[PDB]
Amino acid sequence: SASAVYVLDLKGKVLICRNYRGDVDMSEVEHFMPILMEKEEEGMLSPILAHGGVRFMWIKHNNLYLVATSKKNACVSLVFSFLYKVVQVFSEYFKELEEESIRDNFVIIYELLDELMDFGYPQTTDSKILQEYITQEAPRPPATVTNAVSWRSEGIKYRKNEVFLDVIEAVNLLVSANGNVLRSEIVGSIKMRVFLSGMPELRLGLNDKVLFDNTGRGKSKSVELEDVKFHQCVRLSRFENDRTISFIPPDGEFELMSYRLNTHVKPLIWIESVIEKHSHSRIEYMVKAKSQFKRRSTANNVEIHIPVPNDADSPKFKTTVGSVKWVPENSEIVWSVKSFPGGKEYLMRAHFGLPSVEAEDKEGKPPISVKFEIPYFTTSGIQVRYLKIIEKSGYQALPWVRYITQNGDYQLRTQ
Amino acid sequence: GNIFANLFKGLFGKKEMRILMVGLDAAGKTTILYKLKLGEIVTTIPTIGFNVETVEYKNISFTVWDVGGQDKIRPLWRHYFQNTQGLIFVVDSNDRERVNEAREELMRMLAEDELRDAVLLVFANKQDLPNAMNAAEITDKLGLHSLRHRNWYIQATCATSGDGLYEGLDWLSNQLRNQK
Amino acid sequence: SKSSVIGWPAVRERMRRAEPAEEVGFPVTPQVPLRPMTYKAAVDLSHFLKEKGGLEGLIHSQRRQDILDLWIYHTQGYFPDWQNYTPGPGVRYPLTFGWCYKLVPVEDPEREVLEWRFDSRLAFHHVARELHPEYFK
Amino acid sequence: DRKGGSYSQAAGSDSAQS
Ligand SMILES: Nc1nc2c(ncn2[C@@H]2O[C@H](COP(=O)(O)OP(=O)(O)OP(=O)(O)O)[C@@H](O)[C@H]2O)c(=O)[nH]1
Ligand SMILES: [Mg+2]
Repeated sequence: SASAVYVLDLKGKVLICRNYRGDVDMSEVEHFMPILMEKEEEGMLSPILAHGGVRFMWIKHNNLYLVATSKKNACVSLVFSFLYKVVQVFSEYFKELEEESIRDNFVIIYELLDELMDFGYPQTTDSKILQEYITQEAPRPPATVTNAVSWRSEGIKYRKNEVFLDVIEAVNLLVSANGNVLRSEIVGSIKMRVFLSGMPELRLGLNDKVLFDNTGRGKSKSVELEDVKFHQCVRLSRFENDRTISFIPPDGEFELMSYRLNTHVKPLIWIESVIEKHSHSRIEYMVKAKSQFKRRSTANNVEIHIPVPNDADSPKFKTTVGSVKWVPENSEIVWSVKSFPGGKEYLMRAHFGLPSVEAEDKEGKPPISVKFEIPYFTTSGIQVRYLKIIEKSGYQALPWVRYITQNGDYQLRTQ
Repeated sequence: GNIFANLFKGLFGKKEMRILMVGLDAAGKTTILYKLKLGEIVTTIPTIGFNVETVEYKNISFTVWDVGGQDKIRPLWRHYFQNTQGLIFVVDSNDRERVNEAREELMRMLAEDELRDAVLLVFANKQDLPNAMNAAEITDKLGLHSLRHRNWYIQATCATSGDGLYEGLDWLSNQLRNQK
Repeated sequence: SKSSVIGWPAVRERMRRAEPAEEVGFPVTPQVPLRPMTYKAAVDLSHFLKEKGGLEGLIHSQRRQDILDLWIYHTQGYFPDWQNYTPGPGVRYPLTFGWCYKLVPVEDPEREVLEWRFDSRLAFHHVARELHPEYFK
Repeated sequence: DRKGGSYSQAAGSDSAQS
């Protein structure tokens, strides 16, 4: 139940404001900046502020803070979801989210803001559907918004019927400084870019552990997805009844399902790093990277960030394979490797200087984060089985999909 | 890449080198530095700070950084440990009560993991009184042979006259440069 | 299928070598099609196995079945989940319709000795589906 | 070609389960 959705800037100027209820004075935004400054300088800054009886719940964008005032006990989660939908719409309409578009796209921004939410209740958020009634370059609204299917416009015709899938893996690892891994979760993400003719009803089928157990095939390699979050197109009743994944894909690239399950297997990359930090004299970086992944897979663009001293200078890198660059902006040793064959082992021996005078305040120990991205490798073992493309007109679809394995929260706690 | 310019410079000499000058107060360090730079015995008050100069001899720029031996300046020797290649020890054999303190200071300064490439250079200063020992009694008392991975060399230099300074400089040059 | 014919003798030899009673990861061939085995494909495979021999009367074992499924998946791209048999005790019917192979006793179902027996009626009669309608949905 | 693994064709349904 937001009161006024506004767009701020990095200096406190309200780039654009659009009140939906009028229950909050338009001059209350002037106190948001001083309140945020007071909160950030005392450690009490929060995305949801409070100006007397008025709360300012907002998120931080690339260059603007999407603040939305409210007064009653509105659903803060609803406000956050509306802000996220607005950010996604802005990203879909404008390729960049900066001040260069707020002062230049006011003609369409006001229309989008007016159409998106009325009286504090958003009603339309489909960027592909919204692109048919509000344009920056108007006919009656499409029947898709009034119709039940509000994510697939009817009458779409293409010369071919190509659906490209993207099974992107997310390897998140939380390795403590003692050498054990605490949080090792794998978050699957099936992102497809559908290009079909008509309103096809895709019937996705994978090698799910629950599906295999129900069929009676609970003995082969089946992914044990603890959490499966389907898109709005996926029918919840069909999935709940017998694990039937039936949904009409939209036109373009979108996130169909987002799997999330834990993993009890050894890490793909083992990072044995040591720190021979002499007191104000020098330091050594005995970093060893052991690839526990399969030797048949190659991790393209391996980037193991090694946080070196913030005041380190005159650095030297004695490594084995891969370029080693020290970035003073990020204050870390960027162990960049282009191609790392599975089972490979690269050894590096860093050595940098240190000022004689000690620092005034502590600097902390940022965790070492690898940036491995191994294509054509599914760690969870989930394999797509079938995709029932059904159309009333009748056509022969050509489904396609690729598996990409990358690093998620692949951090390693330092000593 | 080509380094022909480096060879051309080396045809007339390119290496300069550096040097350090530490030790206890009233050890004749300032007078010795002045004689090395100028060639005269200059009268100087105790070094509250330090003295930094250079010496041009044998085509090598002998940069000397004099360091005092004040109690409040004893722990300040770590400031010159950064980007330092040489080290010279100036003992005071005329102070028996301060000999133990000088040895302890040298040992503490020799117990650093940053100064490893700096060879030892023991200079026997105040070589004008009969109470001064030889070039071996001081070394035996300090146990200079017990310095593992340390190239030490004791040299007796007379502050009033200046004998032995040239031999010490030649030894330092031979220890620094390993060519003809 | 020349590749299938070539792999049949080595596969049969490996299965015979394995008694009736190290590398991690799941590499995938790039651009290699992967889909469940079809009824026609299963029938063709059963006919080829019957003609060439080696599977009819062979003692049923987990290792041999796994090796056969892996070889079939490698040579054709068929997931190794269609080579399932109905739970015992007694005759085990193939779960996938079209497969003409079944396990019959040779003497707890896990201790009963079973062997592969050809059955052309399986490709037309869904014995597994009738026995386990819930397993077929 | 494409970075992250070559795209592969998918099936239509579980042909082995009818
Ligand atoms: N008689 C005599 N006295 C000397 C001789 N050499 C050094 N001294 C004494 O040693 C003292 C040290 O003088 P400096 O060299 O200028 O100062 P320093 O050795 O660096 O000592 P600090 O400045 O306190 O660190 C002088 O005041 C002299 O009295 C010498 O050859 N003959
Ligand atoms: Mg002095």
